[PDB]
Amino acid sequence: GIVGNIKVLIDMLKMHCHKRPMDTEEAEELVRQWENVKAEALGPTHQVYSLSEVLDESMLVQWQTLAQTAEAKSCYWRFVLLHLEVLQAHIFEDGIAGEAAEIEALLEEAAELVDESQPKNAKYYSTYKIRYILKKQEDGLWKFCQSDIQIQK
Amino acid sequence: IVGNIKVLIDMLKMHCGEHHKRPMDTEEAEELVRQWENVKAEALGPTHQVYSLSEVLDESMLVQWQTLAQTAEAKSCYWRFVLLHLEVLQAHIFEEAAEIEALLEEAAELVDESQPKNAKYYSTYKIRYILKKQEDGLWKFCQSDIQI
Repeated sequence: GIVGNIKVLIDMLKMHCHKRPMDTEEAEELVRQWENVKAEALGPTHQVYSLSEVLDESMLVQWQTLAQTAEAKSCYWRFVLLHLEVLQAHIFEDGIAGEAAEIEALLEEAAELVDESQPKNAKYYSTYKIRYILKKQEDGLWKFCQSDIQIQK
Repeated sequence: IVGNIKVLIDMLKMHCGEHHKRPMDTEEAEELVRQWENVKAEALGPTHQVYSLSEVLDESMLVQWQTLAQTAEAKSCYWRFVLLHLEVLQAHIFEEAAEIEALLEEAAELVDESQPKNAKYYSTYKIRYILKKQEDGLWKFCQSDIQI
């Protein structure tokens, strides 16, 4: 049960180094903030801490591990989010205490794994449909807790 | 100006504006262009490795690219650059000088963190580079022109 596109990034690093509707603008800006934080954590500055600001539970653990692994191998990613479209966003009640959210989004992204010791870097370009589960935390803001890529082209 | 620097200048303003022929080896030309692409991505990136440009660039290319990178760092904005495709189409030497004609496809995101949404750039284009070999032996890119 590996979240997002973490398996693609691992393989690249190894080979080459109740229900309410949520406002679509708010879901869009949550996804954009996660994309920026993920670019910073895996980028040349290795902002590993920042993931705890937007991620929780499995998302945080797995992305944290991947970021630390990339920093350990002295390789980094350059990420470009070319297209984002939120297709659905909903909030629902989560058991006793908290609220949960689901965001279904279409993403187009390009990535370069930067290995300074080789002239050519590995690159990927991908269009994919992904579903995010978020949780409203003790304070006010949401955090991404799980993600599954459902479609890849 | 030299190749596609004006697109990046306009991007920085639109989104941070508030603030004796021989043939050359195709592998060597490809690796030169890849090294320049990486240096340009790091110089315009979040670490702003502006110095590194003088190691791969000279003359007009160096002056203009340095100005753009320093302006971007001054405005606390940066680019995330992905080189999606590089194809060297020709490479030639003239004795001390070289010309490399290449097709490049690249994507970039202009990041200004006082704003949630980043600016995007995507381009596939054909470019010609004029380089000069220095005393140290190594080539440096000195000028560039966009074709077609």
